[PDB]
Amino acid sequence: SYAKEIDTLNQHIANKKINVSFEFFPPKNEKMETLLWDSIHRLKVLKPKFVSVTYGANSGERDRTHGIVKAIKQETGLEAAPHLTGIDATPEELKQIARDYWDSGIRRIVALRGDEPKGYAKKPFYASDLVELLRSVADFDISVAAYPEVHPEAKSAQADLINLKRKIDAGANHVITQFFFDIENYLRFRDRCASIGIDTEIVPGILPVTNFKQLQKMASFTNVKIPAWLVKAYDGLDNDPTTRNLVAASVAMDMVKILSREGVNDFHFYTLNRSELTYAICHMLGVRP
Amino acid sequence: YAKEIDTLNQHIADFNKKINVSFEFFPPKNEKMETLLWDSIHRLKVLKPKFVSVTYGANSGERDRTHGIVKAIKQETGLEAAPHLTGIDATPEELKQIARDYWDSGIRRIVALRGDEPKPFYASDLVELLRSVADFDISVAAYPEVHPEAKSAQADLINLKRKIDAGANHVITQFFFDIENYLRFRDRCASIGIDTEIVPGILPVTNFKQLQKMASFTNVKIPAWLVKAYDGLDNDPTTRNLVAASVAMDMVKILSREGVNDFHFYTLNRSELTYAICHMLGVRP
Ligand SMILES: Cc1cc2nc3c(=O)[nH]c(=O)nc-3n(C[C@H](O)[C@H](O)[C@H](O)COP(=O)(O)OP(=O)(O)OC[C@H]3O[C@@H](n4cnc5c(N)ncnc54)[C@H](O)[C@@H]3O)c2cc1C
Ligand SMILES: Cc1cc2nc3c(=O)[nH]c(=O)nc-3n(C[C@H](O)[C@H](O)[C@H](O)COP(=O)(O)OP(=O)(O)OC[C@H]3O[C@@H](n4cnc5c(N)ncnc54)[C@H](O)[C@@H]3O)c2cc1C
Repeated sequence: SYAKEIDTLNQHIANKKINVSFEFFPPKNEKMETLLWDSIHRLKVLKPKFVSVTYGANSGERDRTHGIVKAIKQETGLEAAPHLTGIDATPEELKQIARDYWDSGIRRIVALRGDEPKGYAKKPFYASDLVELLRSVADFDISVAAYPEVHPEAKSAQADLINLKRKIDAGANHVITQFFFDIENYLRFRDRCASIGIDTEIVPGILPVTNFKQLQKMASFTNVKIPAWLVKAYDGLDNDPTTRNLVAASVAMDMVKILSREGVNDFHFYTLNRSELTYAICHMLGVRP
Repeated sequence: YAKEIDTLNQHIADFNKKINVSFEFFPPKNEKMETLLWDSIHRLKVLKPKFVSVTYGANSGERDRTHGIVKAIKQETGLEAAPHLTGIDATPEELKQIARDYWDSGIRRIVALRGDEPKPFYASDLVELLRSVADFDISVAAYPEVHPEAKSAQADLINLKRKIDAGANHVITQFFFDIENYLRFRDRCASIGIDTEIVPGILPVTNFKQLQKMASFTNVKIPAWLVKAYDGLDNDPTTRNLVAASVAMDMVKILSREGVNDFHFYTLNRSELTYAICHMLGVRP
């Protein structure tokens, strides 16, 4: 029965050093700037492995990422990783960014391709190229993106998995997944990563669902399937944030309990600059002050 | 394991089976508590519960107060409201007066319990008594982890069957956290021939100090994992509500999968967790 195997899984979660990383995005107003620093001081007591700050491809808010990453190291002492994108800049520009990050104190970069505006011919620049360039400059710990449900522009699922191995070969040593809700398809993909020869954990990116209409927006660009029961679980909650936050805690803690049973001990949270759900999920993981 | 919680969630979202829920409130003892109670009632009423119910402080003498909340709920909302009644502090004739007056209000369901004096009068005796006044639907208490004063599990079970044969037709459990034990208890009730649902009393754990208090009187066991899940959260209401959501909705998803379509919520006069738990079951405005 289900009763005996949720009581075992609760007690297993009740000895392993779990590692957690938090992703923040650069804010754009004084409301969101305050929401972000609230979250940073709340979450720091869990001693995360690192925290990261996303990067506006062509948003012009490229300079905001670098300043936050410096301020986090300053005022909290957490290791902070900028994300960095390729399509926006020339190699000289990227080598200068990388050089200054390294002389700054930054040891981990999250290296991504970025997306061209919708409808644009793609530039023959890819993430493996940014990884090679970053390793030209210094010994960066480098984190790259994996797509358990295949990246929407990939030639094939085979080619996208070969690409991930290619990014590891170029020198990336940390892997973070796109968010997902099919836990079984993540596990299967994780094993394919061990088959091809990738030796770091395929670290799951956990996205707490606090606004469903926003999730429908994000998940359309990205090819991740939204299960039917999740759509049902959120119908009628458009003006009920309190219920949304509770439905979300159960969903995310279910995920994270199940990944933990299957031997995932590394979690990357898309906090969207809020702290409520990430703190509680970590808490239920045993990641506590 | 993963396909286990995925098909679990897709049976909770696919079941068109009518799920009967009911909410328990307690009589407020100040102005704050009263505002809280009435916002809960107006927030939970849209979900169309089978009934709502209002507890009774045995020796308190607040029985006029329990009766007052009940009449008020029926007038303001339309809900079927059910009083809790205890026969431990009242003479039998008083109890018959209380029942006739309840019946002329339009009350049709009474939750009938012994209560505890701080008398050889048991709950099956109050059930016989109510039933001689009128054709009440009567709900009674069941104890999956044995009532602390029973000599034995089998005797506490024989007792519960005595209350059914005495005229009751609804069963509501003390709260619990060992679900496998609840399921084995419901099997025994089936065997010994009780023909109503053994309806789970769901208690959302919004405050673990309060739960520690309620659970000492009651011989109800707190799992080691439940203590762990609340360690360090004395001053974190936000994290406690989120932790409580995951605890309740696992319990309710499993119970629902095993065929239990009837839930009774110990709302503790707050509506946040109950409205969310019902929402996930498919109970919606
Ligand atoms: C954890 C995470 C963090 C992210 N952070 C950011 C961020 O800060 N800013 C931002 O703008 N975006 C960010 N993204 C989004 C990301 O930029 C997009 O998903 C983008 O569309 C792909 O980026 P990539 O780094 O995975 O590129 P790549 O790994 O290069 O792959 C992209 C696509 O190109 C294909 N491909 C790879 N190599 C070749 C080749 N040689 N020839 C042909 N096709 C090839 C792949 O199969 C895939 O379809 C993030 C994504 C994740 C998962
Ligand atoms: C859903 C629910 C609602 C409640 N509401 C209230 C409330 O509003 N107010 C309140 O004060 N309390 C309330 N209680 C608490 C309840 O009154 C206590 O658990 C009380 O100790 C027993 O009540 P009961 O109706 O189950 O009694 P009983 O069914 O009579 O059981 C009491 C004990 O006596 C034993 N027993 C039964 N018959 C006999 C017999 N003939 N000879 C010897 N032993 C016997 C039983 O096995 C049991 O151990 C509630 C409990 C529940 C589960």
